[PDB]
Amino acid sequence: SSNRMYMEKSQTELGDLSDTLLSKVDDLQDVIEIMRKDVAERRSQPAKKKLETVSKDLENAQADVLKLQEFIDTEKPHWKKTWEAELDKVCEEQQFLTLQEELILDLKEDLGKALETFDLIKLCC
Amino acid sequence: SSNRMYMEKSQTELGDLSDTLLSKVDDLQDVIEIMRKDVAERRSQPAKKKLETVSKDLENAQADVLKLQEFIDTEKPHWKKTWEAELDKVCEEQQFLTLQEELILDLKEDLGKALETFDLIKLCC
Repeated sequence: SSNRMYMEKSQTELGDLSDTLLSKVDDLQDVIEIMRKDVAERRSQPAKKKLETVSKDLENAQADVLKLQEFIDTEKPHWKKTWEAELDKVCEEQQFLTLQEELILDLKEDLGKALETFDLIKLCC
Repeated sequence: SSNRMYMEKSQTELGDLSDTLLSKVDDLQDVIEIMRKDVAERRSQPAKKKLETVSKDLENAQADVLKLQEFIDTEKPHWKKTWEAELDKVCEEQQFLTLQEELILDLKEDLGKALETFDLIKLCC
């Protein structure tokens, strides 16, 4: 597996993990708002079985949150090193082009002066 | 041949071409300065065979200069597109990380409020 392929697969994995958790949190928020609205305005209580399942869904989301943070924490340092490698290489290649462009201008100048000098020499002869 | 490999081989070729020409121009400058010094200070003329060989070395360097410029002109647009592709990709991946880091903060916040609200609900019951 290349550095580039590892980057793209691991970032895709990150996106899938946070996406799955986002949808679980969205679902939890909906269920809990139904509960809050009923208690607040009607003093009507949720079913006991629902309190139980929400309790466990909250516990599961807490666990997933920790795993998501661990994924970011473990992968991030390697991602930065991968980017640094690619960016440093591009920078050096752009600087090379720039240096080569200045060099050819210097060569044309130097060759032009050599020609003129050689022409003077031939005239003198 | 990959984009990256083409970049590295074609830049190496550029460096070899300008290097070869630099050394030819250096040699020409040395030969011509010997001539100039002799004519200027001694009014002593170069050998006819040397005038001939320098004439042709100058013509050859002129031709090489044109070929070097053509190499730069033909390769440069593709090099820039290659760099743009790599830089754009890195930029998007860095932005992705940043967005994912903000997302997990939002998730922790939202999950934390859901927990507190659920605890209020349970208290009410």
